[PDB]
Amino acid sequence: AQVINTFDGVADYLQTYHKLPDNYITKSEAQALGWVASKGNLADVAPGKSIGGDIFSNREGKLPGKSGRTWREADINYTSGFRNSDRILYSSDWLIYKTTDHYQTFTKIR
Amino acid sequence: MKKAVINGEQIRSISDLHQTLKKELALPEYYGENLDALWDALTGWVEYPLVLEWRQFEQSKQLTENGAESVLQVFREAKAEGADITIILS
Repeated sequence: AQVINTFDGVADYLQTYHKLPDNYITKSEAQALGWVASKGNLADVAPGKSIGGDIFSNREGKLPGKSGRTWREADINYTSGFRNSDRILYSSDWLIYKTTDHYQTFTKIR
Repeated sequence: MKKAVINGEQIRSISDLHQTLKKELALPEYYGENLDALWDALTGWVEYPLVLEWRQFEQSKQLTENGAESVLQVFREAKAEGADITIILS
């Protein structure tokens, strides 16, 4: 299908279907296809894919924690080249946040 | 591959530490200077192999509060995650 990689688009897809849209691949998957972060070759080895799906450890504790809740993150607005600073953050109980300033600040969007 | 050095005796805040890291690891200009920003840089930006030499660790803990240990921990987890990171603590 066509790539879905905008805040609303992914946000709505995660709530509705409880999974990321099909254009996302984890860091490990990307690495097994030949991704080399420093080269910025993700679209060469995985055309139309974006990094998304890995566990988000919420290291600064800015997102709300709960026993049982784990978070995950995925890149937003990415097409090719070096990665940007936009991410979408989503929890096991479907809370959805974003960040556009490389995890300095977060806004609750669902 | 890439070599980074932290002269811990020159670290006077957690801002210094993050800004030293931004230069030494060739991080993005948008680098968020936070623990989440560093993990993401370590696992989706940084060129490897990576050798981090952190000198005067104890002194760098004085004005970074809990920051020196937190940052260190992020590199160790990154290394536990498979990243090719060598850490040298002096």
